[PDB]
This record gives sequence, C-alpha cells and structure tokens, in this order.
Amino acid sequence: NCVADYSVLYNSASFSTFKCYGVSPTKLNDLCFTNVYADSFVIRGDEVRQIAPGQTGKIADYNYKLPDDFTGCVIAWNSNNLDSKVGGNYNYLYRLFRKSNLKPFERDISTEIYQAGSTPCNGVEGFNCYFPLQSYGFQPTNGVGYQPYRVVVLSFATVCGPKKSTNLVKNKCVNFNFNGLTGTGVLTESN
Amino acid sequence: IEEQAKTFLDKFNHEAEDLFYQSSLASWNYNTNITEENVQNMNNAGDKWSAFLKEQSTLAQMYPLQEIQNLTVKLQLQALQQNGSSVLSEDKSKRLNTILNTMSTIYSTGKVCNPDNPQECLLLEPGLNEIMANSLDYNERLWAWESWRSEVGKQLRPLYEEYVVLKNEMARANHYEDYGDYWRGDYEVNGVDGYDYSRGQLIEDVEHTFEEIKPLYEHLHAYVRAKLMNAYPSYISPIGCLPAHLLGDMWGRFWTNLYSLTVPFGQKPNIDVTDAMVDQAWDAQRIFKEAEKFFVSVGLPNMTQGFWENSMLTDPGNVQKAVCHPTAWDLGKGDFRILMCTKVTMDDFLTAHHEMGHIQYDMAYAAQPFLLRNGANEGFHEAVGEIMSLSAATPKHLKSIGLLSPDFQEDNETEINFLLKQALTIVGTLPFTYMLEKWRWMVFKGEIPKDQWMKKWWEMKREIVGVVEPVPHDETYCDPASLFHVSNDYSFIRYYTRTLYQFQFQEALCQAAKHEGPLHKCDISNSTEAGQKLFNMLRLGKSEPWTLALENVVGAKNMNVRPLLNYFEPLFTWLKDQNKNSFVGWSTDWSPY
Ligand SMILES: *[C@@H]1O[C@H](CO)[C@@H](O[C@@H]2O[C@H](CO)[C@@H](O)[C@H](O)[C@H]2NC(C)=O)[C@H](O)[C@H]1NC(C)=O
Ligand SMILES: *[C@@H]1O[C@H](CO)[C@@H](O[C@@H]2O[C@H](CO)[C@@H](O)[C@H](O)[C@H]2NC(C)=O)[C@H](O)[C@H]1NC(C)=O
Ligand SMILES: *[C@@H]1O[C@H](CO)[C@@H](O[C@@H]2O[C@H](CO)[C@@H](O)[C@H](O)[C@H]2NC(C)=O)[C@H](O)[C@H]1NC(C)=O
Ligand SMILES: *[C@@H]1O[C@H](CO)[C@@H](O[C@@H]2O[C@H](CO)[C@@H](O)[C@H](O)[C@H]2NC(C)=O)[C@H](O)[C@H]1NC(C)=O
Repeated sequence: NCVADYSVLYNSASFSTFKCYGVSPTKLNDLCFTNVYADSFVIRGDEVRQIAPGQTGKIADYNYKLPDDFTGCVIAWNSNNLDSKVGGNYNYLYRLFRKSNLKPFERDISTEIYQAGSTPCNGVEGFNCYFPLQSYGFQPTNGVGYQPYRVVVLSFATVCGPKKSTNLVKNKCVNFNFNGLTGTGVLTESN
Repeated sequence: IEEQAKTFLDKFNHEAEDLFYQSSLASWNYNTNITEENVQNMNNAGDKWSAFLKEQSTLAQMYPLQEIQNLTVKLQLQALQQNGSSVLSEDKSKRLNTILNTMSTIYSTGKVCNPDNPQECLLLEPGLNEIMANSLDYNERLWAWESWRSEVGKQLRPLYEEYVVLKNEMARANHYEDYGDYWRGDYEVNGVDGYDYSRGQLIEDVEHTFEEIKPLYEHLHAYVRAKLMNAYPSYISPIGCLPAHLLGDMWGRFWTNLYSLTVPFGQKPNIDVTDAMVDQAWDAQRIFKEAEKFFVSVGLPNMTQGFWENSMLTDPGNVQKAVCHPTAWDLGKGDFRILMCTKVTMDDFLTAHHEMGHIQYDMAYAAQPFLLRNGANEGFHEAVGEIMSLSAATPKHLKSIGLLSPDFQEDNETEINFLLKQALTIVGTLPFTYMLEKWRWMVFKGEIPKDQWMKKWWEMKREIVGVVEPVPHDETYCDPASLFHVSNDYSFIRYYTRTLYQFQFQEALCQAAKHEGPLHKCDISNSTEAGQKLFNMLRLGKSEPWTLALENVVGAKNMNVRPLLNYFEPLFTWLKDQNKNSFVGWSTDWSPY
C-alpha cells in the first residue's frame, strides 16, 4: 500500500552486491505485486556467495532458503565500523547442524542436540552428539571474507513503482495521459 | 560412523578458528608492544587455547579411525586424536617438562669465562660467537670453541642422557619404536594408492641423494682447505680433515662466513643495490609495493588490504619495546601480517619477497580446515618463500625493477664470486644437516650406546663432514648438545628436505617459463603459467600428500637433488679446474693435535 523507489538502491554505490534473480532491476518502476517482504541480517563476506537461487553449503542449507525459482533480488554492504568489535562481537548466532536440508523460506528457529549415527544422547554434547547453535566472532582486523556485512533479501497488487509525470503544456496540441487514461487534444484551462 | 567424526570436526573447526585468533592476536600484540599486562594477557589466552585443544582431543580419541573412508576427515581425526604427552606417568611428564626448561635455560644463559681475567665472561651470541664469525686468532677461536663445550656442553651431557629416555617412553607409549621414528612420522603417507611413503623410507632416500652431493662437497672441501692453509698456516694439512674451530661459527654449521678467506676474484664487486635503493630514496612502503609487484606480475593475488595497517614493517617513532625479527604471521580469520622493522638494505628488499612468499601460501590454503592449514611437509613451507627471494636476487630482475643501470655488464667472474658464496652456505651445511639427524636417530633407538655417544659423533664428523676435533674428547662431553636444535628439542631434518624441494620447485617453474640459461639466472617476473603451476600446489594445504603435490609442481612423486646440482655445475666446472694440482677429499686419520 505504498510507493517503492528501488531505483535509489539500484543507483546507490554503497552496496558491495546488488543482484537480481527473478527480475531485472530497472523494470521495478513498472512491475507490481500484492506484497514485498524484506529479510535483514549480518553475515561473513565469503559466505554471501551462498545467498542466491538453488545454491548449497552452510548458509544455503541451514539458515533460510531462496528457491531456485526466487521471484526477487539480494543486496549486501560492508558493516565493519558497526557490527565487528575490538574484543570481538559474538551477538550474532547460527545453527550449524540439522537433519534434512531446509525447504523454500522455511524457518527452524528451534534447537535440540543434533546427533549422528546409531547412539542415544541427553544433552552433554561432547562425543557423537552436539548442540548445533553457535555464535559468530566478528573482529575488525579479519580478512575481507570474514568481516561482517549487512544483508537484505527482497521477495517481489499494492507495491507499485514511482510512476513519474511530465511537465504539463497548456493551450498546445499534445499527446496526453492522465492516471490510467490517454488522449490527444488542446488542454485549455476550463471553468 | 563417519558423520559423527565429520560433525565433531565441523564443530571443532568452527570453535578452533576463533580461540586460535584471540590467542594469536594477543601473542601478536605482545610481540609488537611488550608490556607485563600484554604478557599476562597472551599467556592466559594461550592457556584457554591449549585447554580447549586438549579437552577436545580426549573426544577425538574415542572415534575409531579404521571406520573412516574419506582421506581429508581421516587426516583431521588423526591430527586431533594424537596423544603425544599424557601417555607418560604424571611425575615423568613433569620431569620431562623440567628437563626441557633445564636444557633451554642452560643453553640460553650459559657463560664462558676468560682464564687470563675471570671477572670477564661471555654469553653465547654476543662476543663468543662474534669471535667465531670475525676473529682470525686460532688460539682465541680454539678457546671460545672448547670453553663453550667444557663450561656449558658438559652441563647438557647428563641432561641429554635423561631426555632421550623420557622422549623414547613418550614415543613408545604413542606406539613408535623410538622418538626419531615419531619425528620422521611428519613425512609419512598411507592409503593413497602408490603415493604412499614409510617412516623408514626417508632414512635411505636422504642417503641416496647425499651420495650424489659428495663430489661437489669434496672439491669445495679441497678448495676451502687450500685457501684456509693461507689463513691458518702450519695448523692445516693439504690432505687432512678441517679443524672444527676454524669453520666460521661455534659449530661449523655453515661455511658462509669463510668468504673473505676463500673468495674467487674479490676485485669484481659482488653485486649490491642498496646504493640504488638510497639514491631512489626508497622506504618500507616502496620496498613492499616493489615486492608485491613481483607476485601480481607472475600471476598471484595482491594482499588482503588490512595487511598494510595491521603489519609492522618498520620501527615506531616511539621508543617501543618490540621484537624486530622479521616474521610472517597468520592469525586465522584470513588475517595476514608481517612483524619486522626494516632498514634501507637489499637484504630487506629480498626479505620482503621471502616473508610475502609465506603469506601467499597461507592465503591459498585459507579455504582448508584449521588442522590442515600447513605446508605439505616441513621442507615446503620455507622453500616456497626462498624461490621468491631467488628470482628477486637475479641481475635481470634487478635491472627490470630499476635497481641497476641499463648500461651495466654482468660477467663470469661475478657469477663465480656469487656461486661460491652460495656453495659455502647452501651445500657446505648438508653433511652436518644429514650427520646430526643420523647421530640422533641412532641415539634414540640405541644403535649408538651411551658409552660411545661422543666417540661415534667424532668418527661421523671425520667420515661424513671431513672435520676433526681440535683437541681429543670423551663421554663427559656432549658436543651435539652444545647447539640450539639439540638443547631446545627441535627436529633438524626439515632443512635437508627443504634444500632439495627449493631447486625442484625453481627449475620446474623456470622450464614452465622457458628460461634460456643457468638456473641461478632464472626470473619469473612477467610470466603467467609459472604462477598457474605454483597455484595448483598452493591451494591444497595438508589435504593431499607432498608425494602428490610434488608431481604437480616438479613432475616427480618424490625428492630429487639433480636441480640443486645443476644450479652449481658452472661453479663445479671451475672448482675442478682450480684443484687439478691438489689432493681432493680428506684423510680421516689426520689431526691438528
Ligand atoms: C569427501 O570426499 C568427497 C570427494 O572425495 C568430497 O566431495 C566434494 O564436496 C564438495 C562440497 O564440500 C563438492 O563441491 C564437490 O562437488 C564434491 N566432489 C565430488 C566429486 O563429489 C567431500 O567434500 C568430502 N567430505 C568432506 C567433509 O569434505
Ligand atoms: C592415547 O592414550 C591412551 C591411554 O591414556 C591409550 O589407551 C586409550 O585409553 C582410553 C581410556 O583412557 C580408551 O578410551 C581408548 O580406547 C584407549 N585407546 C584406544 C582408542 O584403543 C590410547 O590407545 C592412546 N591413543 C592413541 C593415539 O594411540
Ligand atoms: C672467464 O672468461 C674468460 C674469457 O674466455 C676466460 O679467459 C680464458 O681462459 C682460458 C683458460 O686459461 C684461456 O685459454 C683463454 O685464452 C682466456 N681468454 C681470454 C680472452 O683471455 C677466463 O678463464 C674465465 N674465467 C673463469 C673463472 O671461468
Ligand atoms: C615486466 O613487467 C614490468 C612492470 O610491469 C615491465 O616494466 C614496464 O616496461 C615498459 C617498457 O620499458 C615501461 O614503459 C613501463 O613504464 C614499465 N613499468 C613500470 C611500472 O615501470 C617490464 O618491461 C616487463 N618485462 C618483460 C620482459 O615482460
């Protein structure tokens, strides 16, 4: 139920990646849908390579999935000055293990001990069984691939684009359009 | 079952790369800014790292290693499941720790006194090694040499006699028959189909290459003896072994410092570019960008940025307490940095390539597991730095980088003056580098018994090295223990292996580049396929064996000494021309006493 100038994000050079997978971005001023949903979080740079349609590995299998058929894009930027810390930052979490690789947009915000092979376990989580939640450790002096990046996902009727207007010429023969209508003539001020 | 080991080692690798970072970063901060708070910090960080590694290792010991199919997780389990210590009884463990600190403190703190004035004494490196590197007074060299052995080496004899026992109990309790077989175990390869390599196989293969080197060393020994008779007249025979106190340091480890006594044609200026560096007013920043240019030129990626801010390349305008010893640091988390404090000298211009050549390998295997981010053997890890320093030292590189004039001429006599300085350094150490490990391997197994330890040493000095005791010795001495690698408990054999791999790497990349002349002239500046052949070994870490990685660099599945020999054929041709009138090799019966 609002206008959405994607053209600002597309033009702004602050982003380390701005990449589209169900749409080509300049058309977003014309393309429209019922909703758009924004997902937002912080990740290691080399692992941002796992955030696309149909990919595999630690994020792609065990955080959240974009489908191969993802109707949308993906943006990301440097966050070193904010999200890394001198003593390290550990506020960010990830669950490393889970039986069955996740489904499209699926969320497993639950945790129990993962466990492997034929063996019973009740907490403890040293041998054969491990607690799958872990923290990150973002530190400013990391290599560029281990530094923190802010990431936003967009999955793409009410959310239209900025349908901009021309200047208006009066008392001249003109090929006009107003709202969802068209016409040609001389536009004179009426009473 | 393998998923238990896999997801154990996934948790281990995700934890270890953080705990090692906060440990090694505190270690970095201490070495670059020394304070007691930084010491107490980096020690309690190292405590928490070590406590994690051992507390995980007791779990790594429960996984059955024969139930593992994939090589790269078997290699990671075996590297975490190792026991090493704790095999010993707790009192024998503390006793071994006490002995290692005792041999370390005796070597590092040991004083040698002057018999003419006992109020003056010398530590090892300041003054006492300065005599051995730069004095020509035979009687002062002999005093420093025998007083080190009798005043400090004799203290280490009765400690080395107990260290060998406790290390052998540790090795046996790890199921290795002796502690030398434990050390050889680095090079061991199994289950990779034909690429396999036995712990024992190094023992014969090192001797099978060393018996190709001997003719080059026998003409170098004859040449150096014929020279040293002019430096030390009446003391040296034209056919004898060389007296050990005359060999350029406290042990005779390298002949490199004999050059002023042994030089071919010293009227030709042995080439330097320190003048060109100060005339172009180069600083550390320029030196290191002119170093980086070689790597991006051959076909490698430029530095991880934060390298430049977080590295220390020079001394701080503050009167800082820091170690200026040039060191390449990997901290984990992709954090690469050098700690040094450079001065405008061509030695540091080459050392910028030497240390950056460590970082460029540490970057290529950064995709590997933490347990596997190491050289394919302990010879690879230094040889891969030196093949950069070799190329940067060439006159073709030095004119192309703007460090020599376009009208300057190189000549044969400049080649021979350089190559002999290389030979005294590179080749002359190899009899000792083989002999010290042969003696120690035969001591750990008891092939040399505790009533013939020193008797067999001086037989091997005379037979293998052509070097003779300045004065007779007995089993109250330990002349091996008079050295750092024997007193501070370090395996020495890596230096023999690195001295083959260095030239095997170089000549393969020089053939890949199609170099037109002698191997010591080879430059890989503005190549590309030399960087491609280098890279395919660089990105494996430990995950593939050195016997597989060598055939991608060199084209050989094993070590070969040929390439080192080739590097010296121009000099050997001349050494065979200089000593036609002389006796060559040595008598083991002859002695200076
Ligand atoms: C076990 O070995 C296999 C191959 O021997 C490895 O399989 C590769 O795994 C990566 C992802 O980690 C894939 O991109 C490759 O396509 C796989 N290769 C093949 C031919 O299947 C596997 O990674 C090894 N196990 C572990 C834990 O590393
Ligand atoms: C490591 O040392 C231990 C002795 O402390 C060796 O014996 C193991 O003992 C533990 C109990 O403390 C058992 O759980 C293991 O099963 C024993 N060894 C095994 C796995 O057979 C053990 O053999 C040593 N491990 C190595 C590397 O050989
Ligand atoms: C360096 O090259 C010169 C030039 O060939 C060598 O001088 C020759 O030496 C041989 C052997 O004594 C003589 O037969 C020639 O007549 C010499 N040529 C000239 C032009 O003088 C010189 O020996 C070489 N030096 C070394 C160390 O190899
Ligand atoms: C190897 O690379 C260097 C550096 O890129 C080359 O140096 C350039 O040489 C040209 C021709 O003389 C000059 O116009 C440039 O100014 C030089 N570059 C710099 C940064 O000074 C060198 O010529 C190359 N050599 C070979 C044989 O490929």
